[PDB]
Amino acid sequence: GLSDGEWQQVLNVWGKVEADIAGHGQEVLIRLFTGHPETLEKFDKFKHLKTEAEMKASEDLKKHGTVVLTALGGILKKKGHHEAELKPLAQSHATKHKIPIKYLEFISDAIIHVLHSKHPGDFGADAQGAMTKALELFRNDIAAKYKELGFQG
Ligand code: HEM
Repeated sequence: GLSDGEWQQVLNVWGKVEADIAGHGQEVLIRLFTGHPETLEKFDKFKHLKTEAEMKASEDLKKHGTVVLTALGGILKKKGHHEAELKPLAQSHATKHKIPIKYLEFISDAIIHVLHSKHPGDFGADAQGAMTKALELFRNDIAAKYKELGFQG
């Protein structure tokens, strides 16, 4: 996947993320649910949100949003030595949450969108680089385990 240099850039940028996980976790999820309204239907818990406003005005989402960048954070610090921590993840989104690989494709772009909005001007090309190749690795390894289980949908 990536080289040390790129792993550097990845955990450096994770730097920005750790300084405010609930605010970053919140804007990503709000990035997803408004950009792609159908992802919202997957959370019985949030299907009740109708506006952007009502979304920001929600502590539960802020909460959920911290569970996620905390679980990702975990896997990203492994530097691709995540089967351990990803295996458990692959089966729940596959079998119980039932989330399509494209929905994992969307949120990935939303990470990168989100970081440019919040850090416009110090999220450069090399960084953008290595963060994308790490979200791809993550995304491809899930694919791999989603294949294993026939989650064709
Ligand atoms: C991008 C990386 C993601 C990470 C790190 C992640 C992390 C997690 C974790 C740790 C849980 C709780 C434990 C479990 O149930 O496995 C969870 C729950 C869940 N995730 Fe994800 N998730 C990610 C992407 C997604 C996406 C893209 C969607 C939907 C488009 C999604 C939908 C859900 C749902 C529906 C649940 C359970 C709902 C609830 O809390 O009642 N996840 N996620």
